[PDB]
This record gives sequence, C-alpha cells and structure tokens, in this order.
Amino acid sequence: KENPMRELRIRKLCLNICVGESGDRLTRAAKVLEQLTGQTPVFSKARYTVRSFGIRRNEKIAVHCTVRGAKAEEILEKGLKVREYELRKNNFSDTGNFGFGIQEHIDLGIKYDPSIGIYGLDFYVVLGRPGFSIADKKRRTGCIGAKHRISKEEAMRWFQQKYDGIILPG
Amino acid sequence: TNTKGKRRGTRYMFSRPFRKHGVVPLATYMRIYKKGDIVDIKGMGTVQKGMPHKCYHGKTGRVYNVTQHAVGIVVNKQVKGKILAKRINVRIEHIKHSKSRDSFLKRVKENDQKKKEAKEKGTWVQLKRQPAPPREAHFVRTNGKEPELLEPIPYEFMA
Amino acid sequence: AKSKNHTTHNQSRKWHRNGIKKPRSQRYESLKGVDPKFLRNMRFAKKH
Amino acid sequence: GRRPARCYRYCKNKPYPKSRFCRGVPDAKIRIFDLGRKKAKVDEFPLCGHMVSDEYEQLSSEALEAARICANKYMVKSCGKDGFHIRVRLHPFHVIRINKMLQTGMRGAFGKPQGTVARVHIGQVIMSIRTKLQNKEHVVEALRRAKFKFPGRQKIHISKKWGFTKFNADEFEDMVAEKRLIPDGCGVKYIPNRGPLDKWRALHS
Amino acid sequence: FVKVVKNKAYFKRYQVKFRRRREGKTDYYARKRLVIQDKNKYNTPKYRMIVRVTNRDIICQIAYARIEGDMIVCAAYAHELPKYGVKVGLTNYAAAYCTGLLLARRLLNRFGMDKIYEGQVEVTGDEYNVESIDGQPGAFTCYLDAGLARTTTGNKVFGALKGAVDGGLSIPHSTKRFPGYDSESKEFNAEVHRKHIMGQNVADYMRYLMEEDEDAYKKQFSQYIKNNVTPDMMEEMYKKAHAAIRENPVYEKKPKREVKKKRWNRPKMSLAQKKDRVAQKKASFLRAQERAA
RNA sequence: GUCUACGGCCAUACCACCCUGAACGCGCCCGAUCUCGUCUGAUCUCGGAAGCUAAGCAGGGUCGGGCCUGGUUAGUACUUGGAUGGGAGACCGCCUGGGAAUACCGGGUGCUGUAGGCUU
RNA sequence: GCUCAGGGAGGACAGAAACCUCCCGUGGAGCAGAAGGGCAAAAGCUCGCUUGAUCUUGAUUUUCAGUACGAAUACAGACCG
RNA sequence: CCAGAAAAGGUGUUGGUUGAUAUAGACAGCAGGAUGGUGGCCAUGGAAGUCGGAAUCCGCUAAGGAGUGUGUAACAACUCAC
RNA sequence: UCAACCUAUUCUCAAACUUUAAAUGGGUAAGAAGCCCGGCUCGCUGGUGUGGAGCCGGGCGUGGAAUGCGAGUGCCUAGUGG
Ligand SMILES: [Mg+2]
Ligand SMILES: [Mg+2]
Ligand SMILES: [Mg+2]
Ligand SMILES: [Mg+2]
Ligand SMILES: [Mg+2]
Ligand SMILES: [Mg+2]
Ligand SMILES: [Mg+2]
Ligand SMILES: [Mg+2]
Ligand SMILES: [Mg+2]
Ligand SMILES: [Mg+2]
Ligand SMILES: [Mg+2]
Ligand SMILES: [Mg+2]
Repeated sequence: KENPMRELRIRKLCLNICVGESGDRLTRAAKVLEQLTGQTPVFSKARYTVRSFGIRRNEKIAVHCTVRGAKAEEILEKGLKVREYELRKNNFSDTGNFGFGIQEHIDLGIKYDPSIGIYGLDFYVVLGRPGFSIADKKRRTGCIGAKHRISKEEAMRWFQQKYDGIILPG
Repeated sequence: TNTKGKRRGTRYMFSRPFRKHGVVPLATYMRIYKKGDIVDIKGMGTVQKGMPHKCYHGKTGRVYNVTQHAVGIVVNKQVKGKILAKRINVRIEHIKHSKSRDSFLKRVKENDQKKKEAKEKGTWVQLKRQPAPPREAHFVRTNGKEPELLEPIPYEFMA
Repeated sequence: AKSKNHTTHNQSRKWHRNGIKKPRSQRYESLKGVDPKFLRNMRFAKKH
Repeated sequence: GRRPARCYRYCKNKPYPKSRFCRGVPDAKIRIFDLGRKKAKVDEFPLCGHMVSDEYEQLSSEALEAARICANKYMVKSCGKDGFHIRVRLHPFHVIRINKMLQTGMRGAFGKPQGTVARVHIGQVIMSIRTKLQNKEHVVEALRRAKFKFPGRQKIHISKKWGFTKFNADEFEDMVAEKRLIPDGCGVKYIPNRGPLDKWRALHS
Repeated sequence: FVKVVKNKAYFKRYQVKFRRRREGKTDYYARKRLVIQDKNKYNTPKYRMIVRVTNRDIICQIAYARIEGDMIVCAAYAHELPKYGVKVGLTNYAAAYCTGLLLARRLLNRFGMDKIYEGQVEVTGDEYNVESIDGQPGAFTCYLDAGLARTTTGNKVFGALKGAVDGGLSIPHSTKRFPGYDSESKEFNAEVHRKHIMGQNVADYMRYLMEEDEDAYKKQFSQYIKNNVTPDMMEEMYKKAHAAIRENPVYEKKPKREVKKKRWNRPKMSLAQKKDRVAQKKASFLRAQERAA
C-alpha cells in the first residue's frame, strides 16, 4: 500500500547566476531571471574578500531566485528538456535534493538579445514531502523523523519515474 | 600590590554551575520577600544589574526595604577589627531565603502547641533541646555465632 | 633602605583584646534608605 | 653546560609546565619514550618489571634518557634485539628556571627556561620493561644498572600484571579464553556486559 | 572520514534548554516580562489574558502566576460557540472576538461584576477603554499574552483582545494592530474594523466565490453550506451570538462518565522481563549459530 | 488510562533507530479574496476541512550512548590538632578527630499544579 | 525577525577557497579592546523608530579612616523614546 | 632547634624475606674421565670450541657445551660446565 | 604500502585547566524586640475591608541547646607607625 502524505514532491527550485563582478553584467543577470520567473530576483552580496577572483566585501556578485509550485515545475521541465532528461549519479545530494546547471540561457525559452548578452545559470531542486513544514514553522518546531526523510535512492527512483529520466552512472 | 577591582578573583564565585547555564528559572522571581526576612546572598553571573559585592557572596542578612525589582538588606560585614551592620541594595536574582530560620519557627509553633497540650493534663514535657547524651546501657545479643577474628593483613608491595 | 611592605601579623591580637564587638542590637531601627513613596504612605497613615 | 642536578632535585615549586605563559622552553632531550619490539602482541611478552621510585623528588629529562639508554643497551646484549619492550612512563613537563649572573644583583629575579624535569611521587613506576617469563633476571639486572643514572632511591618490583596491562597474570588467559578482553597490540580491550547486543554477537560469531 | 559530532563527550557536556522551550510552546524572554510582579506589590496577582489560536479552536484564558504553577481563573473556548449559535467557522476573527467577549463576561460573572462595567453593547470598533467607576469595585485589568504569535495588523489575538475589552476588561492596548489601521497613512478605519469583527471579510469572499466558480465555492466553504449559513445570515448571526453571550455567560461542566479502566497504550516492562529478553536472545543466537555452522 | 492550553522544578524529561497509537484533541493538509508579509502564501498573516497518522506529538523497546542515584576504589588520597618521634635529607610512621574522586559493578528513564475535554 | 564557528553531500564557468541549496551543529562564533565571567525565539546578526548619553533632591556599594574623587546599585519626582 | 655529611660499597656481625639441592648420598676438598661426526657452516692472510655473525644437532654414553676461561700465527698444552 | 585522517584503546601532566571535591574554615539562626487574637488609619498597591505597612487594645513565662562570665556607654589622651 501507500500513504498519500509520503508521496514525494518538489518543494522549491532555486536559481542563481553568479557573475562574480558587479554592475552592468549583474543587473542584466537579474533581468534574465525575471524573464524566466516572472518575479524580481535578489542580489546576493559577497561574504568575504578574495583578490584572486576580483571581489571585495559586500559586493553584489550573484543574483538568485526561488520558485514554487507549477511555475517551478515548468522551469524544471524546461531545464530537463535542455539536459535531455538525463542526469548523473553524482548529481544527487545525500539528503535527497538534486540539481544541475545550464551553460547559456537562450535554450530554455529566452530569445537572444544583444543588450542582455549571454549567461549561464544553475538549477537546484529541493525535493520535499508533505510534512516538511515542521522543520521551519515558528511555534512548535521539530525534526522530521527517520522514516519520513528522503534518501538518495528515493530521489533516483523519483526522477526515473516522474520524467522517465536517465540516470547515468558516473 | 593587587588591583582593587569590584570583581577581582571571582571567576568561580559568580560563575554559573555546570550545565546550569542559560535562562534564569522563574520561581526565583516569583518569591515574595517581606520586611525582616532572614535571607541569604549568592550572586549570579547571568544578570549584572544589582550585583552584590564579592565580600557578601555567602552572607546572611535581614530585609529592611523592598522595591520593584530589588531588596534592601542589612548584612554584617567585618572591617579589620569591627563588624558593621551595613545595608545594601541587591537585585532579586542574587538572593534566596534562609532555611536557618524556619526550623526555629516550626520548633516555636511545635513546642507552643505541646505547651497548650499537656497544660490541662498537668504533664510536664521537656522543651529545651538537650545535647546528644552519652549512650545508656544495652545488652548486645551475640545470638549464636561468635565474633569474627580480625588480624592485620601482611604487607605486600603491590605497586 | 627597603622595608617590610604589608603585614597583618599582630592585627588579630590587637582586635580581640578589646574584642570584636558585634553591632548594637536595638529595636526600632531607622527609616533612612526606605522607598520614599512608601514612606509618604507611612507618614500619611500616621498623620490620619 | 647545565648546573649540577643536586640543585634542581626537590619538588620545591608549583608544577610550572611548558604552556602559553612560559615560552621559549628548550626541548627535553628525551624524545623516544618506549622502544624495543614495541610492535608486538600481548600474548608474547607476559613478564614485566617496574623501576619504582621511593623518594618524592625530580628526575631530570637528561637522566631519564641516560637511564633509558643504559637499560636498552643491556637488553640488546642480553635478550636479543627484539625480545623486550622498554616503556619510560615519566614524561617531563615541569620546566625549571635559571637566574644567571652576567652587575644588577638579585633585583628582577625570574629565571629563563633551562630544562625540563619530571616530578615523581612516592611509589611511582619510572620505567617498565616487558619480556618473556624466562628473561626475569635480565629485567632485574637491566633495571638495577639503570638505577644508577637517577638520583635518590629506586626499588625494583616485578608485578603481577600481564605485561603493560591492568589485569592480573593468573586471570589474563582465563579472561581471554572467556572472551572478556581482546588483544589490540601493546594492550587489550575490555568488553563489559553493557553494550548493544550486536557487539556481543559480533565477538561470539 | 570525519569526527562524529554527537560524541559521548558532546552528550556529557550538553545542556538542555527548558522543557517548554524544547517543545517550542513558551517564549521565556517574553514570559518573564509579562508575568512577574513587582516585589513591592507583595503577592498581589498579575493577571494576563492568554490567547492561543489553533487550527480548529481558539483558547482564551486568564491566568496569574504562583510558584508551583500558574492558576487559570477562567476559560472560554471557540467550541463553546454552538451553544451561543455559531455553528461553523470557529477559527476565524469573528469567533476570536466572540470568545474574547465570552471570557470577559464569564470572568465578570465569576467575580460578581456583571451589571457594572458592561462595556460596548453595540459593537463599533473604536478606541474603547473601560473606565473604573468610583465607589464601585474597580475594573478588572489584565495584560494581553500573545505567546509566539507575530503581532502584526489584523491578528486574531487582537480580535480576542477587542472581545475582552468590549466585554469589560481594562486591558491596555492601542489601535495599531487592529484590522483597519492603514499602515502608510497612520489612521484607523473603525468601520473596516467593525466589518472584520462582524465577518464581512468572510461574507464578502463568500459572495465573491459564489460568482465565478461554485465547486471551488463548495471546496472552500463546505460546512457553511451544510449548516445553512449565507452571507445575509452572517452578520445577524454574530449579533445574536453577542447578545446571547452577554445575556448568559456562565459555563456548565459536562458530567463525568465512570471509567472502564482500559489501558489504551503499552505499559512499561520491568527489569526482569528485559533481562530475560536478552537472555533468550543470546540463547537463540547461540542455538541458531551452532546448527547453521 | 490519556490529551490539550498555561505552567513549576529544568535530561529520571536529552540523542539515535525501531514498534504501536481507540475517542477527543494537537497536527500534517486545501487555498490567497480580504488583514498581513515576502524573490517565492515555504515562514508569518488571513479564509477553511477534501484527505491522513506518513511525519510532529504520545506510550513502549534497545545486554543503547547520556543523565540521575547507589556500591566499589576507601577508611585509601588528603587533613584539624600533638610529640625532646624517625630520617643526613627528601619525606615518612604514630596519637587525636574529619574524610574525598576516576576506572569497574548494580538500579532508575520524568514527577507535578491550575483550567478544559476524551475514554459517552 | 533571525542563528552563529565549523563540517558532510550537492549545483554552468567554479578550483582548496566567489554564489545557491539540504543536513548535522551547547556555542567550538560574535559581543570595539587585555583577560575572566556571562549570553541562543539573546547580550550575537539584520531591519523600524529613536535620544533614558536629558532635568532634579536624597540613600547605598566599591577603595575606606568607614573621608573625598572616579565608577557603579536600588529608589523617588518630572519630561520623553 | 643545634652546630656537620651522600651516592656507592663490606665473606665484620646480627636479624629477616624468597627460591633452590641433599642419603636415588649433594656443598666443598683431594683424585679419574671430559669423546665422535668435526678442524660443524659463513667469513679470514691465519681462527681447528676459545678474535667475529647466525645455528646449535645428534651418536656413544655414567658424562662431556659445535664450548666457561688461560693459550697459540694457527694448532698443541692446561682449565671449566657435565 | 608510507603517511596523514577516522574509530574505540593506552603512558604521562596543569599556578594562570576542569566534570567531581574534602579537612580546617566564613555567615545567619537557637523567642518577650516572640508568638496568638480583635479593631482602626493610609493620599501607596489594589477584581475583592485585595496586598503591604503603621498604629491602638487584649492574652500568652516550662526566659525555650551546652558551658562560662557582671555588662553597657561617653570624654580626654600619651607613646607607636625601623
Ligand atoms: Mg614601616
Ligand atoms: Mg661545581
Ligand atoms: Mg619557589
Ligand atoms: Mg516578544
Ligand atoms: Mg500553504
Ligand atoms: Mg503521526
Ligand atoms: Mg507512526
Ligand atoms: Mg544507558
Ligand atoms: Mg497533566
Ligand atoms: Mg461501550
Ligand atoms: Mg530580542
Ligand atoms: Mg549592546
């Protein structure tokens, strides 16, 4: 049998574009994300200063955005039609989430524009389960037990079942 | 010479005990102190408002003044050859009832109770505590078997 | 020309020969340092 | 170089170790503490002799290494090169100080770190040698001729423990056959009746 | 590998927080500032009005703290509202107002101060504050306890606050958090607060979902259709409930049924059983190893 | 028997994994118009009740780790006072009183207050 | 309202180290400095508003002779946040 | 207190602990043997038991080490364990 | 394999380390200024003659551990501060 609240589902999908420098690159790396999502992304600041990468303390070097629900599933299937519905064994986290990255944004729907330029992007899929709100609600917070958490092979079978994805060994 | 700081040498004196760090429990707060309560002083490191000075940690005094958060108290502090009954303002965390008084209080009520009793009887009870007397005579029953013989054990350098 | 700096040697003998006299036990202790809006109340309760 | 060891002999000062506050301590010249065939099992060196101090004094880190070399050099002659195991069981930690004169005088007197010393309580094992039970007088003579490197007074005691363990010799093979303690090298591991039951199964399997 | 972080030394050095902090139910930093009495008040109680909003209920109860555990003096739950004629919609703002009102009027009934300090009979949603009448027993004051609720504008904890205030409690408050305080312009629309109290946020949404898609309307408001309440029944139902509460606020206790003494869980086994368990486990493992080998 | 709301003492209550949870609850859960707040109704806020013990939570289990309480170690270590005691010293023995702590071996695994339900 | 130091598993360029995400995490961080104490729905970090860093008389603590100054602790009367 | 000594030793002498061997005749002491493979292998200019490294057996035996020491260039000669 | 790393083990330590933790020691208490009733007052606090505090009036002596001993209180003051 099956109990329908341990049915496995996504709970968020997180995008970022880490351009590594501020200004006209980064402020258009946000404009491509709002073309993807239909919502304004958020600029992440640099935590430390490493002169080898060319960044300083509190520099806006990356732009990220989280999506939920049907819009998240839409962006996920667009990226998986880019990545040929094929991922790897090592792409999956130990805790059950997974993710990958796309090398240019013009493939998953975005028309090429010369003022925008070109940008690569990252996905990361946070698989949930109905019940994972216990970890972050305010009043009576708790951990989410041992049966209920997602292994890695449950994520592998979820991806091989939901989208008929090809997991290659590597 | 030594420094004359307010908190010199109290790294173990106002330190919290082991695994009793953190939030102050609230029954310390919810205990009312009236005038004339014999009361102990024990400073706490988690709060710093109203610290009694390190010469009062472990002293017992008498409440004379009660304010919103703190308590005035007359404690006896010894200055080189004399002993001053000096009054200090201590916030409510650093202070705790003396149980040296309530045993006397229950003994007063107990012996006034048994003085009201046995007054209509004419029975003269004893009310002064006498010290622990010498033990009276008593037969030790060597019931059956004999006392076991003990001998000094021979020395072996086990180290 | 150095000197002995600090000592508490004969001090305990000097204290006890007059004795460390405990403070004067006396009923009706004073009312200095009492909460002044409590002592306003006390003085109106006395004057009426 | 160094002043005579009758100066720095009695445990006069507080234990003043090499730490964050006392810096620049020169290294104690004993640095090998146990040697012989130290890579051995517990089953093949049962017998053990202890040099036990009988004075509360300080043994210098140089005298420790002198006595170690003197007790090693006898048993490489006697028991062969892999028939014993010396373990010196006093690591020196107390650094001792030196007020050297060049004319200031006694004013401003606190010594620089000179050397390291080992404070030894009454009845404490300084050195201990384990070997076969047939090499008993070799342990006795080796510890005897290593006594003369230390000051003070030492006795020689052959213990009832199986080697460098805290378990008695008449009970060691009994408890091994009962599988209550298992060998892991120089020593053993004691198994209580307290673990989870799969650890019981794994040793009885 | 990596060091085990939840080591035996970790559990030796580890200090727990308080039990209610571990369960999450209590904010002690707010609790100490709420509940402690000034020491010159000398065992005078300090009443607080605890509001806890649940998924299917609202707990409103008035409590003061003693040492062995804080006494509840009066309670009023949202599942007492079908007695007063609110069949359904028990977790919303109007039910929070009703149970605040019920808590207030029931406490006044306990203390014998019903006919004095009757408060707002006609609900308006203004600044209301109970002035204490001289020569009469003084008005009951207590302090609002929200626990862990994020106290933003329009909260049902402040709905229960307005319920107790209009019932006749002198709780200190201000109309920044009531629904209708416009944030950007800093005034307070008492008519908007009144229609939130009477439930036109729900009734207007009910008339909204009746328009475009009625199976979504039945998916949203199921037992509203089963209990025959409509947006034109809505406001009159809450006014009749307010009148019923302010008429008879006393509370009966349900008579206790005599227990069957049935043990619904599994009791704690003794040391003899759990030593015998591992004795026969070791016997079973040895007798299963000796034949399989 | 047990739960909820608020607690007291704050591990005999913690942590890991497994088993079972009748009824009422507590939850997970469904939504975003209104109150409110975010990149995102995930959190917070608001409106509900299609589904469900999967998780939270509760009860229990582990020759469980921890913790708590005892035994041993131990009248040992240390120690108040004393000797025209010993010992070249270091230090040690004795007289009079007090008296610890590991390792090792057992036992225990939340008690309880106010208010309200459920087991009709 | 948040949770830190660190670590494990992941994710285009990206690496030992830039950013995103999950999990462990009794403090191993941070609180201007020296050290010590103290602190986790805070005393830390981030936001909103601010001037209790204000006017004023007494008492008390600390060093102490039971004197000052400095510093601090309870109150009380105003004006405020 | 306090006015002078230690590590280390002694077959001086007195106690004390522990382990051996001894009428199947020991400890001394005086006498008789102390052999063969074999001058065992490596090595060394020469090492025959005797400067060196590992082995260390057998036979005949009442008993004798591939040797305890003195010797020799190496033996021889003497001595000891037994 | 050599190592670092990780897991149980192990030898030795601390004045400026510490879970435990003595002996000696430091406060306070061992009644009449204390208890037990009744009634006032208060501009303080107050759901409530609630709370607290101060007043009046009344009743309680087996003087509430051992031992020992007269105690309190105020002026002036030398010398001393190697
Ligand atoms: Mg002088
Ligand atoms: Mg010389
Ligand atoms: Mg010294
Ligand atoms: Mg708060
Ligand atoms: Mg939702
Ligand atoms: Mg469940
Ligand atoms: Mg379950
Ligand atoms: Mg256990
Ligand atoms: Mg209960
Ligand atoms: Mg039935
Ligand atoms: Mg805060
Ligand atoms: Mg600050």
